[PDB]
This record gives sequence, C-alpha cells and structure tokens, in this order.
Amino acid sequence: FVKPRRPYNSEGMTRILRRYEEDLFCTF
Amino acid sequence: SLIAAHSHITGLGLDENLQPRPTSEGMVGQLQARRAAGVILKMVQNGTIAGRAVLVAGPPSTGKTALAMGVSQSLGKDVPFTAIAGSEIFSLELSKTEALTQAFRKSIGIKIKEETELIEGEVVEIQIDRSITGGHKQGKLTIKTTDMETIYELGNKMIDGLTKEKVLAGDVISIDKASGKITKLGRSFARSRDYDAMGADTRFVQCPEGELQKRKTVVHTVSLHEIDVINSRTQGFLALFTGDTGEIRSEVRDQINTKVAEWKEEGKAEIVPGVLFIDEVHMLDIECFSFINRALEDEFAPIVMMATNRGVSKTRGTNYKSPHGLPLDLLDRSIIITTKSYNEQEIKTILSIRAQEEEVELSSDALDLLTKTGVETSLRYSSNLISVAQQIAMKRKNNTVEVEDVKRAYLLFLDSARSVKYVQENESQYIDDQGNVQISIA
Amino acid sequence: KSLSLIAAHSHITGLGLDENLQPRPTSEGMVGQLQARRAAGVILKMVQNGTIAGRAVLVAGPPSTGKTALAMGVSQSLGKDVPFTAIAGSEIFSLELSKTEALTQAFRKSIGIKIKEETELIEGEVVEIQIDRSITGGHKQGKLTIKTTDMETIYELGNKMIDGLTKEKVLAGDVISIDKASGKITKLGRSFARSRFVQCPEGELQKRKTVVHTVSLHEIDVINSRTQGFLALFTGDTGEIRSEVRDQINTKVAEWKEEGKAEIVPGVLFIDEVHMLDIECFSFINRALEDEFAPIVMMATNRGVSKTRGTNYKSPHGLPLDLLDRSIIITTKSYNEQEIKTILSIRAQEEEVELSSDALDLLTKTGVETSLRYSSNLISVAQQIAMKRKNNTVEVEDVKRAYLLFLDSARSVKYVQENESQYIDDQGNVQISIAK
Amino acid sequence: IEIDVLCDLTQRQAKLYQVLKSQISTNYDAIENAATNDNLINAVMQFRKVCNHPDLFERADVDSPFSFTTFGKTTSKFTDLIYSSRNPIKYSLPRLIYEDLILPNYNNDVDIANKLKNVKFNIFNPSTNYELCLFLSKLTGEPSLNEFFRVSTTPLLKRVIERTNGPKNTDSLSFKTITQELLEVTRNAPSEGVMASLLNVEKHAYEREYLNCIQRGYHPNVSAPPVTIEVLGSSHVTNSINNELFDPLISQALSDIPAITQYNMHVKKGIPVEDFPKTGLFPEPLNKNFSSNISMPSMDRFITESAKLRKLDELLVKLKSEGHRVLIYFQMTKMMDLMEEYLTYRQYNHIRLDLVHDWQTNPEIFVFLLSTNLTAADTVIFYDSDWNPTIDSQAMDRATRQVTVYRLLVRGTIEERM
Amino acid sequence: VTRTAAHTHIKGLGLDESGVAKRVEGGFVGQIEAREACGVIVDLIKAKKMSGRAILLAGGPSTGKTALALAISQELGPKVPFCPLVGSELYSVEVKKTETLMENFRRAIGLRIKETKEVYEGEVTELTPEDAENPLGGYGKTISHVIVGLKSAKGTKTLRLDPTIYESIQREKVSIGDVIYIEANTGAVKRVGRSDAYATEFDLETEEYVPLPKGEVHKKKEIVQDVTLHDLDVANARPQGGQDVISMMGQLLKPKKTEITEKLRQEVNKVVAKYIDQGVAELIPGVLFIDEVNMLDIEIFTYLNKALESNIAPVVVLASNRGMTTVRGTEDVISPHGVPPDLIDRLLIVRTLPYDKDEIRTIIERRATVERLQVESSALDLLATMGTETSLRYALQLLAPCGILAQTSNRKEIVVNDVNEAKLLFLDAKRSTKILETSANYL
Amino acid sequence: RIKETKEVYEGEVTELTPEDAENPLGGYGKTISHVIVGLKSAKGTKTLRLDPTIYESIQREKVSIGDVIYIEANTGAVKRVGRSDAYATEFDLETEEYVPLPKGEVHKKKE
Ligand SMILES: Nc1ncnc2c1ncn2[C@@H]1O[C@H](COP(=O)(O)OP(=O)(O)O)[C@@H](O)[C@H]1O
Ligand SMILES: Nc1ncnc2c1ncn2[C@@H]1O[C@H](COP(=O)(O)OP(=O)(O)O)[C@@H](O)[C@H]1O
Ligand SMILES: Nc1ncnc2c1ncn2[C@@H]1O[C@H](COP(=O)(O)OP(=O)(O)O)[C@@H](O)[C@H]1O
Repeated sequence: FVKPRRPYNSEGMTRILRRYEEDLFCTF
Repeated sequence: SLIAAHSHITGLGLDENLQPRPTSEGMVGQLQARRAAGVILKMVQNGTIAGRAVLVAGPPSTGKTALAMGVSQSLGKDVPFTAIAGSEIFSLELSKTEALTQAFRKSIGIKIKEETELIEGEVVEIQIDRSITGGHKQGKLTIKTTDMETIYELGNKMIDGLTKEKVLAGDVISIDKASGKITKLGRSFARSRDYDAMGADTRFVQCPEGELQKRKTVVHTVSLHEIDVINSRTQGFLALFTGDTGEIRSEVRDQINTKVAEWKEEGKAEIVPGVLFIDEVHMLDIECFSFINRALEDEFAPIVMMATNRGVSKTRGTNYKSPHGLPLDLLDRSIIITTKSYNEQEIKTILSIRAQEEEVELSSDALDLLTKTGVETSLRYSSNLISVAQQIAMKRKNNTVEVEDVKRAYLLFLDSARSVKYVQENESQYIDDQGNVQISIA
Repeated sequence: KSLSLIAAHSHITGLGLDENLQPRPTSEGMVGQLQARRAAGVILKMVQNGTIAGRAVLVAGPPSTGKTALAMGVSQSLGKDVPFTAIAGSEIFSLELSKTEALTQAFRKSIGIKIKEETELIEGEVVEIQIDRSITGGHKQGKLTIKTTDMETIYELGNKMIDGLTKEKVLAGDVISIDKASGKITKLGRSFARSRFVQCPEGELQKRKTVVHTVSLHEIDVINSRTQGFLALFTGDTGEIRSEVRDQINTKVAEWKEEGKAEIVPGVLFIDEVHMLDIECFSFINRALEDEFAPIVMMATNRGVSKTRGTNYKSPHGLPLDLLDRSIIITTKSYNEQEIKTILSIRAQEEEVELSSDALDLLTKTGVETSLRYSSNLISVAQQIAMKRKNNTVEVEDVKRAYLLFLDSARSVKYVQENESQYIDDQGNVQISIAK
Repeated sequence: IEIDVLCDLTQRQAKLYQVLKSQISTNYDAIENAATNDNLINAVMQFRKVCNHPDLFERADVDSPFSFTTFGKTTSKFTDLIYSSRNPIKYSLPRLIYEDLILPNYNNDVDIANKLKNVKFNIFNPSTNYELCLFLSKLTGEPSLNEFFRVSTTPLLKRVIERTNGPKNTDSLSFKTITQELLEVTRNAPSEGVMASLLNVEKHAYEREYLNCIQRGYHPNVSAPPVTIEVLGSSHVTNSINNELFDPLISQALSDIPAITQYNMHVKKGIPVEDFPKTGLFPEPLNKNFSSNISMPSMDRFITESAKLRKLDELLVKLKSEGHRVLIYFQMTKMMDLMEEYLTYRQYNHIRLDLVHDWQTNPEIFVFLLSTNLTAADTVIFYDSDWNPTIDSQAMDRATRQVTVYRLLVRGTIEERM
Repeated sequence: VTRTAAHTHIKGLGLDESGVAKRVEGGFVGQIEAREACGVIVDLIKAKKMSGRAILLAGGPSTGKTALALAISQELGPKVPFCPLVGSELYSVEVKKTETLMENFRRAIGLRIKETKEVYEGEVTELTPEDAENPLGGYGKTISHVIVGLKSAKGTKTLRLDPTIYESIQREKVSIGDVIYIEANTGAVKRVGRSDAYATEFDLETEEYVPLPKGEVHKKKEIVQDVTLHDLDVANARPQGGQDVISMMGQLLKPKKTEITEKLRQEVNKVVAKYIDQGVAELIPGVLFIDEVNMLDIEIFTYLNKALESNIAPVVVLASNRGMTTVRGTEDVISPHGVPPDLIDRLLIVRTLPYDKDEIRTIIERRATVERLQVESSALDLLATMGTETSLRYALQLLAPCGILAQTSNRKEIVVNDVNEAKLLFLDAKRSTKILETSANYL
Repeated sequence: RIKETKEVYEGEVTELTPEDAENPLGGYGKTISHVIVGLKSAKGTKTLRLDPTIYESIQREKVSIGDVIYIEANTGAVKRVGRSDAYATEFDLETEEYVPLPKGEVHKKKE
C-alpha cells in the first residue's frame, strides 16, 4: 500500500506563497 | 587566446608503431627522445606501475620543455599533469617534505562514479516557511510537466538556491539532485499582471513533456590532495584555494589511502595516475633528493619526469660536485633521456613554424638570414626578432617582412655575445664586482 | 601504575651508602665508583638540607662510565615530593621560545612550594534514594540513606544536591564520595554485592583529610600571567612570560614563607650533554645561579678540550672557564673486569635471563675487549636464540651466535675500510656495479 | 557440469588473514597440511571463519572515536539525560593560590591595580584624552567618542559577536576599496551576471565537482574534553569554571533559537527582533556526512566485505532472471543466520531448514538454506566447499531438468590449496 | 590488474621454525645472515618486554635494507604499529625537530582498549521545548528543557534534556521523522537519516532512508578500539569532543603542532596504566623505522641518546649507506655510517652484503613474474650481464620499456632485440656521465 | 575591461504602504499582496508596484517617509542613501546625514 507522507509542522513561522496570479507574504 | 612559447606543439608526432614523423604536431627532429617519450606515454596510459623516475638531460635550447608539453598534450584530458619548478618547494609555512608530498598527491586522480536524478518542469506553486529571525527554512515546491505533477519537500539549501536567481511561479527550472544546482531555463506562463520592479526579459521556452524525474550517471575526477585537504579540518575547501594547508598530519593520509582502496573495492571509484614534471631539478636540496628516493616506492606514486641542463656541478646542501647536479642514489633509480643539438634545417623549420603560429608572413631571404643568425647566435633570439620585425614592417605600411626590417631589428636589439663584447671594452662605465664606477665623462 | 617495560637504568634504586656516607661495594644496583658515589651522597645531603641555593656540580668522565647512573641514583634517593627536572642540551633550541626563556622555565620547574590544607568529605555506601517530583518539576524533595561499616544515617536533601545526584546516576549499592563545598560527587565503584568492585568505607562518615600539595614556581608563573591559562602547562604554549609577574610571584612566595602558610622545597635540575649549549646559554647560566630561588644544577659531559658552540676556540669539557670556575667537579673512572661481570650479572637478573658461568665469562671478556653496552645488548638477544632451540639457560653457543650475527664498532669499521668503494664517502662517490 | 568460481580477497579479509598468520608465529605449513588432512583444529577454525565472512571473527559495529571521558554512567514518566562528560586527568590547585592571587581580598590589590591600569591610565579615556579621541573620530568616522575606550577593554570574541554595522559619516578619512566595492555588489546578485559570475569561482567549483554527495574519509581516533581543574572546598571555583566553559553568550551564538520560542517571545511577550540574542554563527559543514565523527554500519559494505557474498550476489541476479530454484549449502549455523538476515534485507522468497513437500509444491520460493529428497532443485551451490566425496555425493544425490553445481572459491587461501 | 612499485614481491623473511633462512623464500634471494638477525629482532619485539633497543642496517646502495624493513613489518603484522620515516621529515617549520622525534616515538606505541558505550537511539516522534521565565535576563538560556520522544523496535522512551545536549541535537539538524543516535559518553549526536515508515520519493536532498533500529532505546555496547599514545596526547593538547565552548571552538581553529609537555605525557601514562590494571587495555609496542639516518644532524642524535633511555621507548631500526663520513652539524667529527660514536655504542649493527650474477638473474626473474611479463632465456642473460655491468636497479626498471616495445610489435615475449632497443633509447648514470665529461657546453 | 548595464530606481520616498490582500490567511497578521512605494526626484515622480518580499528589506534598512533610497532592478534589495536636504532642520540635534535630492528621472539605464 501507499506509505503516508511525512508530517509537516510549521508553527510560529512566516509564510511566502507564490502562485500564478498573486504572491502573498504572511508575517507576524 | 594569446601566443606562448610552446603554443605550436599539440602532441608528440608519433605513428601507431611509436615511430616519429620528421614533421608532425609542431615537433621537428629529435627522433630518439620523442620515441622514448612515447614509451613513457604508453607507460602512463597503461597505469600498471608506479614511481618511475625519468631524467631529461641536454644542453640549453634543445627541446626539453617542448618534449614535456608534447607529453602533456598527448596525455589527454582528465589525467593530471603537475608542472613545478625547483624553487617552489621552499616555503615559510610548509616544510620541503610536506611540499613534495603535496606535489606527489596532486598527480593522482580519483575518478568517482555518481548516480544523480534530474527534474525539469514548470513551477506551479512555491510555499516557503521561515522563522522570525530567518535561520530555519522549510517549504514545499509544486512542479509540473505535460503529463505529471508532484509536490516535493524542500530544505535550507534548496530555498537558498531558489531565492537566488528568483523563480516566480511559471518559470521552467532544472534541478540536479546530487550537485544541488537550480538552473532557470526560461518562462512559459506569460503572466499578465507583472509588478515591474525589474527589467527581466526572460526567454519564452516550451513546457517540457514526458517523465518529470530522470536518472543519470555522471563521472568526475578529483585529486588525492584535494580529498586530504577537505578531510583535514572544518573549512578545508577554502584552503584548497587560499593554500592554508599547514602540514597535514599523517593519520589523515593513512585513513584516506585505506578509504580510497575501499572505494576501489566496491567499484565506486578508480585511480588514474599522472605525470609530475619537475623543471630545473638541480635547484633542490639534498634532503629533497633523500625524500624523493623513498617517496618513489609507494603504492600511490606518479611518474616523475625531471629536466636538467647542467653538467658536473655542485649539489645543493653539500660541498661536492655530481653529474647533472644530482646525487648518485637518485641517478641509480632513474632512466635518462639524452637530447641533442640541432642542424640548420631544423632551425629553419622551427622558425617557419613559429612564424606561422604568430600569423606573420616572411619572405625567403628573410627566412635565410634569420636561419643564419639563429645558427650563429641562439635560436630563441631569432624567434624573438620575428614580432619586432613585423612591427617594423607594419610601420612602413606593408604586410610582409623583408631583409631591411630584420636588419633594423638586429641593429636595434642586442644579443648576449654582443653585450659581453660591449661591456668588456667599457668596464669603467659599469659598476664592477668591487663597487667601483666612473660616472663623470671627463 | 607507572607502566614500564625494562629500561637501561632500571636496576638502580639509589646510592648504596651507609649512615656515615660510605659506599658499599654493591648496594641498590650500583657497583664500583666509590669516590663518585661519596661525592653524590654529599650533594644529596646538600639538597636535603636545603639551606644553600644555586650551586653547580659537573660530572665528567669517559663514555660508558656511570654518569647517568649517578644521576639516576640521586633521583631515586630523593624520592617523591622533591622536584627533579632532567633535560638534554638540545631541548632548549626552540622555535617559539628563546633560549634564556627555556632555561628560565627549566630552572623554575625545579623549585616547589609545599601547602597543607584540610577539606571535609563524606564517603560511604548508598542504601536508599527517595526523590519526589512535582508535576512541573519546579520543587523537588528527597531523602538519602547512606552508611559505613560503623554507622548509618539519613539525610534530607536540597534541590541542587538532588540535581547533582540525578546527574551522575547513583543507584543503591554504589560507593560515592561527596564534597559539600564544591558539589563534586565521584562514584568510587560498586560494593560487594554481585547479585568496578571496592570495599565499603569504615570509620566516621564525616572526615577531615589533610592533603599536602606541591606546586612548582613555573605553574604559579603561568597561572598568574593572565595572557594564557593553565592549559599551557599541558599544551606547551606559554610564549615568553614577562619578568614582572616573576617578581610578584617571588615576593608573594617570600610573604607566604614569612607568614607560615607555605615552605620552599628546592630540587635538582639535571642537564645531560651540557656541551651542546651555546655561549649565550652559559652566560645566562652563570648569573641564574646567584638567585635565592635557584636549584642545584647537575651537568654531565664526556668531551675533552673541544670547541665551545657559538665560538671559534677550544675549552676544557666544552665549557668556558667562567662556568668552570663556578663549579665543583666529580670525576668518573673506567671499570675493571670484576665490576663489568657484576654489572652484567645484575643486568641479566633484571631481564630475567639465566646465564651459565662460561657464558658470563665470555660476555665479560667481550665487554673488556669491546664495550659494556655491547655485552649488555647481547645478553638479551642471546635469550631469543636460546629459546629458539627450546632451552632456558643461555649457553656459550648462543653467545657466539649473537656475537657472529650482530657487529660492534671495531668490526664494522674494519669492514668499511676494507670495502670502501661500495659505500658513499665524503665526496659523494660510490661504485654500485660488480664488474669493471 | 562442475563450475568453480574464484574471487580475490578483500582488504579487511587480507587484514585479519595477515593477523591470523602472524599470531601463530610462522607455522603455516603444518597448518595447511593438517587442514588438508581433515589442538590445530581450533587454529584453522578461525581461518575458515575469516575466509567465509569477516563478521564471524569480529562483527562490524559503529565507527566512532575513542571517548577519553569519565561521565555519569549506569551500572545495570520520563528520564533525564544531563551532560556530564569530564576528563580523567585532574589538575589539583590549593585554595591559597586562588584566594591570594586571583580573588580580591582586604590584604591584596587586584582590583585597585586593575582600575589604575584599565580606566585611569587608559589613553582612550575622554575624561583625560579628549583630543586623541577627537583625532581618532575624524580618522575613523565613528559617531561616538567613547567607541575606542569600549573597543580597547572588551575581549575579541565578544567583539565579533555583538558587532553591528552601524552608519558612519561621510566626512572622514575611511574609504571603500575596490575589493570591497566588488564584494558589496554581488551579495544578493543572481546568476548569469558578469560581475556576479567573476566573483563566484568557489561555488561553481563546488557545484561542478559534486561536493555535496561525497563521503568522509577521515575521523579522529581519540576525542577528549578539556582538562578538569579541581579545587577542594570552593564554590567560587566551580561557578567560575562553569561560567567559562558554558558562557551563555557564545553558546547562544554557536546555536539557534527554536521557531516556536521565537514566536512566543516576539508576539506573546513583545520582545522586538533587535533585542533577540545573536544566534546562528556556527559554520556550515561541507556535506551532511561531514557534520559528525560517527559512522553507522551500512548494508552495502556488508555485501562487499565478503568476496564470496559479493560473487553470490552477482550470481543470484541471473538465476532470478532465469527463474530457477537454488540450493545453498553450509557447514555452520552462524553463516546460516547471516545469510537469512541478508536474504530478508534483499526480500527474496526463502525457507530455512514438513518443509520438503512445501518446497516441491510451491515454485515461488527461490533459495533453500541447508546444512551438510528435493527433486525440484535446478541449481545447487556449495558456499563452504569441501571436496570430501562422501558428503558431496549424497548432497548431489538429494538434488529431469539440467543440474549445475557451483563452488565459491577464494584465491590465495586454504581453500585454493584445498 | 594490480599495481606494483619497487616492492610487494616481498612477503616476509622466509625463515623456518628454527630460524634458519631458506635461500629462495618469501620473495627474498640471499642475505641469509641478515634475515636471521632480523628474525631474532622480530622475536625480541614479539617478546614485549624490552624498551629502547636499537639496531642499524649498514650496507651499500641496492643491497636490501628497505626490503628487510618491510619484511620485519610484514612479519609483525597489522596489529603491531610500524612507523616508516625518512630523515628529512623531522625538519618542521611549525615545531622544533626534537618534538617531531618524540611525536614519532609515541606514535610507534599501540593500545587496544575495550570501551563500553551508552547509546540512546530511535526515530524522533516528538520535539517540544519548554520556555524559560525571563529570556532576556542575561544569565541563562532561552529554553529550559526539551522533551524528545524516541521509538524503536519493541520500545518507546521519553527523554528530558538539558540545553547543552539539545544544542548538539539541533546542530545535527534533526526533525520529526528522523532516526538519530545519541552518545552519552561525550554528548555527540549522529543523525542517521530519514525513516522508511513514510514515503521516500518526495524529497530533493539526496537523503538515505534507514529502517527502525533494533533493540531497546537505551543500550550498553562494547567496542574494541585501536589507538596510539600520540592520539591521546594530541586529543588532550588540543581538546575537541566536548560540548563546552572551548572544545566547541577548537574544531574551527586551524590546527598547529605544539610542544607537548612532559607533564601531559606523564598524566596520559597514568591513565593508560590505570586502564591496564583493570583488565581493559593491552599494550602493543611497535617499531620506528628511520631510513637515511645520515640526514640527521648532531642535535637529533644527542636527543636520541636521551629518548632511548625512557621506560616506554619502542624498538628503533636505522639504515645508512655511508662509509667514514662527517656528521651533519659538525666540522671535524668523522664517524662510521655517519652516526656519532655516542649512539653507535647503543646500537647493534647488522651487515648487508652485495650480490652475485646468479642472485641478480633470479631477482630479475621474480621481478618479471610479479610485473606479469614473459622473458626469453637469452634476454635474461643479457639483462643479468647489464645488471653486473651497470646496476641492478637499471636492469630492473628496463623491463617495462621492453614490455611496451614488445607489445608495440604485436608480441608477448621479450626478445634480445627489445633489450637492445631499450639500451639505445634509455641510458644509465655511467654513459650520461661520460657524455657530460666530453661535451661542449655543460650538457 | 568590463562593461555592464544597470537599471536603477532612486529618489525621495513620498509614500510607503504595504497593501493587504483581498482574503487574509488565518493565524497571521499583515498578509501583504504588494508594496506601493512612491519615488520623487528632480523633474520626476513615479509610483511603483513591488514584490511583498521587498518589505523585509524595507524594515531591514530602516526606511521611512522622507529618505532617499536606491532600488536596482533584478535584485530589489533597497539601501538607504540618506535623508533629503529639505528635511534638514526639523530638529535642533540629530545625526541622520542629509544628502541632496537626486537629479534626473527616477528611472535610468546607465552603461
Ligand atoms: N623539436 C622541437 N619542436 C618544436 N619546438 C622546439 C623544438 N625544439 C625546440 N623548440 C623550441 O625551442 C625553445 C626551447 O625549448 P626548451 O624546452 O626550452 O629547450 P631546453 O630543453 O634546452 O630547455 C622552445 O620555446 C620550443 O618552442
Ligand atoms: N657503577 C655502576 N653500577 C651499575 N650500573 C652501571 C654502573 N655504571 C654504569 N652502569 C650501567 O652501564 C650502562 C651505561 O652507562 P651510562 O651511565 O649510560 O654511561 P655514561 O656514564 O656515559 O652515561 C647503564 O645502563 C648503566 O646502568
Ligand atoms: N634480497 C633481495 N631479494 C629480492 N629483491 C631485492 C633484494 N634486495 C634488493 N631487492 C630489490 O632491489 C631494489 C633495491 O632494494 P632496496 O632495499 O630498496 O635498496 P637498499 O638496499 O639501498 O635499501 C628493491 O626494489 C628490491 O625489490
């Protein structure tokens, strides 16, 4: 069977999102 | 590029039966030395034996370093050829034995087999999660081709390579997994809303099709000294460029030798030995010769080629005179190639080839007078006069060198022998060995 | 303790002397050399009295005549807690220290300061450890039951002792030592309950032990000089300690001696092959001996009327006349047949080699003819030839076999002069071919 | 159909072979003779143990440096693991030297002399040497005249840590060199720029020669902490040594703060980012493999360390592709366990010596392990090959299809003479 | 196939059980008395009882001294430490030559220690730090403790850590889903790699994927280590391997040789003696080989007379090729073999004799079959005649140009014409010297 | 002899605002979509639309309204030249140096 993906934990960390139409930047 | 002394020599000029042609690959004459050098070339190409000393001996201006560059040019790529002079061993931060050990270990190449994976496609989404201070970085990369799509996981080096040469969700990138290289090939999405803080004019490439991930076998050659310097301390890769490798301990070298034999045993690596060329080998101390005599007997030893232009002269560090400036222990374990002086036709062919390399057109009578002055004086003087005569002929606005141009070049620029003659009639004008000089003209 | 295979001076346990400082013919591993042993005994009493400072004594004689043996006898007769420094003449030509600075460090390693202090320690066997923790672990309470063979107690513990017991994991049945003022706890081992092994301590749990320290003046010089730590005493990078801190250490040591908190224990510096120093070193040594904090310097040399280094003239013993004027000289003499045979028997007894009488006579004869060291070298290589034929005692044939296989000075010299074209001479000439 | 396979000894196998040869003090002829005849049997048992697989003589384990430490060890809802590594060498110091040389008291002048030398007679003091400070501020461009007094009285590592790139005024004597001007442009510059590529030789040489996938060749033999100095009866010595060995500023500098703690400090406590302790100053290692001195055992070296196992791994692929059923023969059970765990690593369908008819009925099972009626076998393999015909004849007797035997032999050992 | 360099046809002394040297055994031809003396020396080293025993191998050039040194090294085996050295290697620009000699003396001593190790290992399940009350207090860390949960096969353990261990854990760059390995002796952490319990094909960091470790999380394992005393001295002089700041910054500084004191060596000796007394360690003394000992000056010799008298000194083998020559560092002292007479009295000299025509011929035979070459009988006679006329080494090296010249004519066998062609192409010392004497301008 | 083309934006800052997105993400504050920065120089004024990742460099170089800055094209990576000369005498005692307002247009490509 298909093995589960590794857990992803991003707590208290900024984020930079880059998409086709719009770029975000989430800050604290 | 630019024109050097041995820019006309590309190879050794030999047949399949190791027989020299009279004129081939920029080399003319010197048949026996070229045949012996071809034998040494096949000895290196076999890779079976280790630690052979070859001595090249002859008078000056005969073709010693010409033979060395012929061997290096016929040796091919990926085989190391370390060329040092006799005076580079003396250092203020390295001992003589340490410098010779590093010169020995620079001439042994380790060819490593590496399995890599290549990923090319269009970037769909980049998510980057960083800490507040910006030290810890993690994220995800969403890449696509025509048929496939896969969300990957990134680490610190991938985000560092992604922020450098910024990719912007629609660029086409190529990822090398083993070398860690991010290469931007172009842009295909053609996003309408571009907040132009930049003057990017990126190429319009097609979106690639087929498999996203592809395996590939690569090969790269590294030296034994480079593995030692990398494994010596924490920042040895910098010391491969700054030369801050101060007296690497012996334990590092034993462990590197054992690990290299282990890598040979799994078929991951192989050992490609090369040639170390020591020019002007008479400028070495007796301790260096005593070290070389026992450093030639190791498993990882290259073929050592030495060039000497000296007769029965004093060995450095001692008070006795020995043949070739070398002690008899070093001469016992060496095979000597003897190089001979030239005729006039060889000098003419040398001057014609050196004129063809410098793109300088010579007349017939200019060639005969340059041949005559290269026979009476040395050959290097007549080779040096060619560019000067070309500039003299270019002053008169004609693109051919005549007898008048080379005659003016001979008048303006002096030989050695005419300089000795002019100094010896005017010894009062020049400062002697005792410090006396007459400066006043009356 | 003090791992050691077999040394050349391993049979010397001291100077064999009576209560009237008279040498026995054989005692403590030393035979012969009666006047030299008497002079070294007078020098030893001079060191033990400790009321004089900075006197130089030269031991001179022919090679292989008991000089380093005399130095070893003095060093063994001094025993522990008295400094003995042994340097060679080539040990001061350094690349990071000057010659006078290295000589000053060698001089100051040979003077000690004796300090007696008392510290209270607890040692015993752990019976039961109870430790109670809260939900967050902010406050911890505990009890410790410990015992000796004569008493048992229970102790209420605080937080930091609980943290020092959790670290260095202590279970029941371990023998531990606790220092209260520093918080240092060392596990001595486990007791006799098999179910390393040491015995349970006896007596009082709370004991005051007086420990005698001996610290050299070089150590206080390195510590008081703030430019480097105490780790330079182990790594070796002190790097030309300034003079001013040496005056402060000298004044503080004099103050501690006057107040009664310390006493000076002077020692011996031994310089072997003293002829290999320079004239600057001799000039420094001339004035370094006139200090109150100076040890007794023993110098050994074998040269006679040779060139003094750094100069271009020749002097007796390789030393200039100013240094010889400040010295008293002990002279060693060549040995006889009986002393050679006694030395060979003592050496063979120390290497656990059983010898026949005739093998001993052959070794004595070849020691008189060639050298004492050559016979002492053959006396242990003949045992392997004997054990190759599976016997215990070394007989005459094994000694003859060792004499044939291994050469000495004179035979090798004879073979070199009879075959001089096969060797490399001063001119770098050799003939390696056999024919022509 | 008898096939013999020869493989050369590996480096480790030759190492324990030479160790076993040198151990019994040169009696190899009688060893070989009475090994061929079949005390001395216990001597040759080690020889065939080395010739089979080097793990029987000595099992390979984790490769780490020797720890020159005395630490808190165990003599056997959480557990505490606290750092307790020390050095076995102890340097003992009396209390008198400390109390009368390093600590201030009423009868010594440490602090008075320290103040006199460091504050009063300091030549960067603006209370007495204002002109020198003004001259130096025109020279350097420092906005403050107390900067030189601060620099001259602080240690170097602290000066490296809290160094901040503050602005300096233009009207000064300090400059910008062309090397620094070349450095500052390419700090954030992308690829394919001419200046950026001319200033990035080392990174291109790193990425061309594949240096993030290379292996570590050297590790140290002994690792040892600093020498522990003890003073009996002094808490001040312990506090000073703990402050020097575990200085919070440098220890924080060579580490980093966790991200959730940074979130709790910035948002839940209102600490600005400029007030955070400086972190992340440790140099990056070359690879992931270069970060530590501990090397774990790998299941690629386990195959290659035995020449017989390597040759059998190469031989098993062709028989797997041709779809046969292979019989492997042994003499001991330790090698049986080793080959069982190797086969479970390779995940081959195998059974270990009610099993007979299971072997004949099911064709999915590939390797049968046997120790010295199986008609379904096609290829039989002698690992520990012995040429006694009494055992070999019955082993081929218990084995319609073509039957091929294989013998794995090692060059230059007891088996080659066998 | 395999590589050879002037050796590796020598496998040992080739003695019997009684110590008698057979004529052609072990790759050795002749030198029977020297081989017997070296065998007695090998037994003396194996006896493990003596210290500071020195021999000298004296003979001409090309007579078999280095061959005897590697024969002794192969007879003693890989367990016994052997330290080869040329006399030019002692002159270091970083430290004085006395310290280099003492460093090699301590390097020629072995030690086999059985060391126990406390190991925590497993796959990281949780990673949760707890915060301090006042992070900006100046004294103290930002965190107080970190809870790490490790799981393995038949086990799951919860660990509370001090900050000093967790700094090393985060320096190894662990994450949730990582198999780690913690050493309790020094605080070292090794991150093995990713666990295989999750997906594999979604990474970009060339990682290696390991299964869950066997056994319990907390372990005690026994490791046999092979160290030298120089390793202990170097590891104590420049400390690394602790988690404290000074050892933490000792890894980043550029290494440099220092003058190790006598006090550190005495303390290291005390620790090793305490290890031996508890039945843990075992001492393996070894051999130091100094080839070309005539390159030493009088200071290193004078230090050798003191360093030989220590109670821990190894067996030192010297080699010379000198007749009655002046010692370096002197002007008028002339001594046999270039070695001063104060040291010669402490040596045992072993003679090494030249060869004959038959010995030269069979040496060429073994060097031919080791290099994988086939020679005719007449070519072998011509090569032996050359070896007597000029040198053995010149006849030895001329084999591979002859093999190349035979292969270039589509042949395997070496014939007389190939040897004559290699005679013409390559010269020796005597012919080149004769060309040098009769030459125009210093050829 | 190396030649290069630099495209650069410089001038006095008239406005500096981070624009919030249409739909904010939970768990964060200040989800920015673009940063609007207005530049002013001699005979010129131009308002720019920038990446949100220029805002951390804005906070890093401590750029407020009134300072003169220096924006190069491909890298972003602002750096504060100084304060304008028109704001020189707002305070009796201060340090921020005062450089003149730049000449030419805010957009220039120089070889
Ligand atoms: N056979 C040759 N073929 C090509 N060039 C040659 C030849 N002989 C000499 N030269 C030229 O003559 C010059 C002298 O060569 P060099 O190696 O310096 O001689 P030597 O061995 O005497 O030092 C070189 O610049 C080389 O280009
Ligand atoms: N009187 C003696 N008693 C015992 N052993 C002696 C005596 N004299 C010399 N020896 C031994 O002879 C050996 C060589 O003498 P040594 O003292 O080295 O000569 P030198 O006096 O030149 O230093 C030493 O091992 C020493 O133990
Ligand atoms: N007894 C011998 N048997 C076989 N080969 C020998 C013998 N003696 C010398 N050789 C060979 O001769 C060469 C020179 O010997 P070597 O010992 O290195 O020089 P030296 O005798 O000057 O120390 C070596 O390559 C070695 O293989």
